[PDB]
Amino acid sequence: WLGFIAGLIAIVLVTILLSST
Amino acid sequence: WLGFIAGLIAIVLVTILLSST
Amino acid sequence: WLGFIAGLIAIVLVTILLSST
Repeated sequence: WLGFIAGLIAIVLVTILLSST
Repeated sequence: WLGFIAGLIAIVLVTILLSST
Repeated sequence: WLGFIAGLIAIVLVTILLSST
């Protein structure tokens, strides 16, 4: 559960970084 | 429930990331 | 519970910023 929320929210956010560069 | 947390942390994280730029 | 998850995941992401930059 913890890893799911941490990895899910965190992975989507790093994706924001990649999209904006 | 969990999605609720995922959404609030996600919006705050994108804001701190931009603020730290 | 909520603050713990937000703060814990959020602090990890800030680590990504310092780790990348």
